[PDB]
Amino acid sequence: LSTAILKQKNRPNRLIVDEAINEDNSVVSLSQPKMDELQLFRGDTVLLKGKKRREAVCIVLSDDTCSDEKIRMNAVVRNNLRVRLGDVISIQPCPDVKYGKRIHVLPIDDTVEGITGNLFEVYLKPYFLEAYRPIRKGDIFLVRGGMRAVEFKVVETDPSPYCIVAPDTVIHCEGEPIKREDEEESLNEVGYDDIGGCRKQLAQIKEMVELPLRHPALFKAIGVKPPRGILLYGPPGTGKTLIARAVANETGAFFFLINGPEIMSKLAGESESNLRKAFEEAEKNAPAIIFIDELDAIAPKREKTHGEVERRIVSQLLTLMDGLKQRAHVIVMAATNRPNSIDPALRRFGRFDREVDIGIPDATGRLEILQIHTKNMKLADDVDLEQVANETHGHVGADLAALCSEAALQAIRKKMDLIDLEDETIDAEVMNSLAVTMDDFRWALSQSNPSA
Amino acid sequence: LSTAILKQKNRPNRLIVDEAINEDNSVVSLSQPKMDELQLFRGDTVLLKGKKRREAVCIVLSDDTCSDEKIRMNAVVRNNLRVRLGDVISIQPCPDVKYGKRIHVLPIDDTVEGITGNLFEVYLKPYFLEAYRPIRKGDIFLVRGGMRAVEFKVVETDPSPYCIVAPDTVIHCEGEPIKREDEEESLNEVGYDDIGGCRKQLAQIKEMVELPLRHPALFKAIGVKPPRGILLYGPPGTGKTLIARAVANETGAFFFLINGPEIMSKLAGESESNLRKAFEEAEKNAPAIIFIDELDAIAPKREKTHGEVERRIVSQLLTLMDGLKQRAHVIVMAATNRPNSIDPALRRFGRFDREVDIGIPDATGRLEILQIHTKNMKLADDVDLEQVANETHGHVGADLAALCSEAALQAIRKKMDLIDLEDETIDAEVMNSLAVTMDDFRWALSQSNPSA
Ligand SMILES: Nc1ncnc2c1ncn2[C@@H]1O[C@H](COP(=O)(O)OP(=O)(O)OP(O)(O)=S)[C@@H](O)[C@H]1O
Ligand SMILES: Nc1ncnc2c1ncn2[C@@H]1O[C@H](COP(=O)(O)OP(=O)(O)OP(O)(O)=S)[C@@H](O)[C@H]1O
Ligand SMILES: [Mg+2]
Ligand SMILES: [Mg+2]
Repeated sequence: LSTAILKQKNRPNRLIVDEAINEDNSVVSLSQPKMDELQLFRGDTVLLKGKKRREAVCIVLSDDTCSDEKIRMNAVVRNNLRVRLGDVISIQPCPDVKYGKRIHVLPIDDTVEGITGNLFEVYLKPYFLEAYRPIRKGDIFLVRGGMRAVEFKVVETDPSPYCIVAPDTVIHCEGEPIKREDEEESLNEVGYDDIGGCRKQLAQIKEMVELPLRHPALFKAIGVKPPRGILLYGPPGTGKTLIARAVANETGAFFFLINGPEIMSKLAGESESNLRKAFEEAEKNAPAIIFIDELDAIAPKREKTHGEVERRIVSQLLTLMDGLKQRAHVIVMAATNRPNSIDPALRRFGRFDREVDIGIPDATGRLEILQIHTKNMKLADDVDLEQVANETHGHVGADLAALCSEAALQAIRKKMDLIDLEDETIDAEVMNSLAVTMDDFRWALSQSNPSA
Repeated sequence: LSTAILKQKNRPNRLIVDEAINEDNSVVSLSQPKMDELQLFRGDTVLLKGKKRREAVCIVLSDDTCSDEKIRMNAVVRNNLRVRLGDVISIQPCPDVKYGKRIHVLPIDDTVEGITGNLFEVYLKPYFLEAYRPIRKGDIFLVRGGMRAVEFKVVETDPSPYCIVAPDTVIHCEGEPIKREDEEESLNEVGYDDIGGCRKQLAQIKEMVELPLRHPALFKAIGVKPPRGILLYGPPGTGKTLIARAVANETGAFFFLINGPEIMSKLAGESESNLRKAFEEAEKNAPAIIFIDELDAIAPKREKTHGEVERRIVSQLLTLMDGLKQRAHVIVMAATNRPNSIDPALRRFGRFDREVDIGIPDATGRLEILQIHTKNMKLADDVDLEQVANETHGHVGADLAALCSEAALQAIRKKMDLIDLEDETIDAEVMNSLAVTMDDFRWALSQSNPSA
């Protein structure tokens, strides 16, 4: 009804991700009656749009065993699009792909220990030879070579984000092996799926921020000026910074983060200048989001603030808020856990004149949050998260994250007999049997707290 | 149950330290059925792991009079491993010891007064000649030469921390005699055994700090993010700083101390820069512990703080806390006796989101504390510490330390007839008879105080 901005919306090209029968990294499969509909011939380079900004460029081929409303893609493409099997993706015609002449690829450290020989010769040359492969910047692809398979990241391309790897292309692979930990931080960058119990608030954010930015026509046509300052407020640990991360990763807009304490940490004037820089940067990068996390740090009530520099910074901000003309296409978001400690002038019409209440999650909220927190956890057959959701009345998402963390530590405490701190590494078998039982959660629950 | 992380755990190589029959510094003895089990042949150079980070390298030989679950080692090796007889040690196969070509050894000043002659010629050369001795950097070893025995410290070695002293090795011994007081300060560096009444809290510290740092595989495998800010709190003199010292000396992690007043003593900006430096240093030295002692000095409630520089520092800290990415492998520890006077933003999720309560000790705690405080004290036959533990309900560790100090001063007061302040030194006999009686404790007890 109001949640309408979030509805899936059936389209010709919106397709469910199915497992590939064509196991090659550069290839996606569609049914023959689906290829006809989208006017995609055999062998055409296509653009795929996954979750959290992520894209892949692939060749499209027909498949009989594939369904009409499905798309067949292997683990590697699915990984690049940040999608599990049975997620919706956009398939888009992509005939504008120039042949690249310089690509920079790097291996991943843990997939490359022992005998270098020559990485390009053993792995990359047979992977690209006459293949005319489409690849995007930031693609992590796997290659097999005798003994084992090595993962590579596309660090740099010749045309801007994507190119066809012709026999012309110089494939540079000199450099530092990409640390596995970097790409784990990248896979586990926060998106809208990582934020739970905030469905109606997320709808609000897309309405107030995403919609006026990526569709300013609506507002101009309907004769209405889009709101330009959105303040997220709520109790400690409710998801504001998480939403800030999710928005940063999921928007079409250029995004600029300002941390409250980050600003206040810097020298007198050198902080006013960083604020100035942020607003000018956002203005410069046409459609933009400025997120001021912990706004209360930078904009407290000009009465209850003793320092002149501090009083000056509130004035510096207000000026910038009012400084953005209509045709700037910059929405400013901010987050606080003490909204009533922000100078009221900032909360007036034209400034942060819209509020999103990221409040305490209900029983259904808590369930969502526990499901998001355990998606990477090994859980036992007997673990009932609905039971946990129900036993946690006072809990915000931060409390639940901590709750899941403690139940896991308890599962570790149970496995302390076969583990010792003095050992160099932990026994192989011991690591696999690690499952967080319901009994672990009941311990975590017994120890649990609200921020009371 | 929860104390599980601390449990000794029986292992093939975990062995009880027994007095040596082979009196040589380079040699440890095991029983024949123990040598078979660990696949250690006669003469093999081994790696021994004691308490408080300490190691020793020795040659292993069979012994008949030695038990299976016991290891025979002399006073010197026991000293180097910082163990008294009947402590558990790790013995490790060590076939990777290259012959050293330069060692720097220095004598200890109090074992070297009068006639130098030549230290290398009289002591070192007969000690190492054709002996193929394993030695570690920091080893304090004793050598006998005619008139008396001299103590030597291994200051520097040729391969990194340990080498075999072949006839190739240049034995440098030029330089300042090592001060005895330095090596007393090193022997009496604080460890986990020096902290009593904190068993469950010590378990917590190893869980939250040692375990994630020296075994981050578990947390990744279980799909759980390790906590990254641990705050120890409790009343004045409970043993927070002591724990900080113990952790500093006992961890495998790099350890950076920050004292609160230390920081706030330094010029405006020059303190922000010192905080900066501490975090960059920890980040640089891969797996690290930052200890912020007396946090309340640097992070008070941004409201109840008048100084702009002081307000700026809290902001500088928060920034750094949030600034460490997941792949940093840096846990920040902090201590305070006023946890409620710290800015709550610091005590939020992701910051100091974990609390260790170093509280008042129970009866059994006080007994532990008194046993630690009197381990170097001359006590009378009639001194019953269980009696002292029970008479001290209000007392924390600092109170008990002072109680032991006052009991000792009372023993000195009883000996005031044969002592005079005007004398150049105290009579020899008078010094030896100095024993602290139970009557001394009852005087100390009578005068005693909590911090009420
Ligand atoms: N609604 C939620 N859904 C999923 N995870 C959540 C939610 N709320 C909190 N979490 C988890 O708790 C952590 C902390 O939440 P944050 O977004 O940092 O808190 P916050 O709302 O910014 O609170 P303040 O005001 O900074 S204390 C996140 O990293 C998530 O892992
Ligand atoms: N739990 C303990 N076990 C053994 N000795 C202790 C213990 N607590 C205190 N002590 C002794 O008392 C002295 C003072 O303790 P500290 O660790 O400095 O106190 P603290 O807990 O840091 O208190 P604050 O907050 O600085 S007043 C130490 O040097 C120890 O000798
Ligand atoms: Mg936040
Ligand atoms: Mg202290």
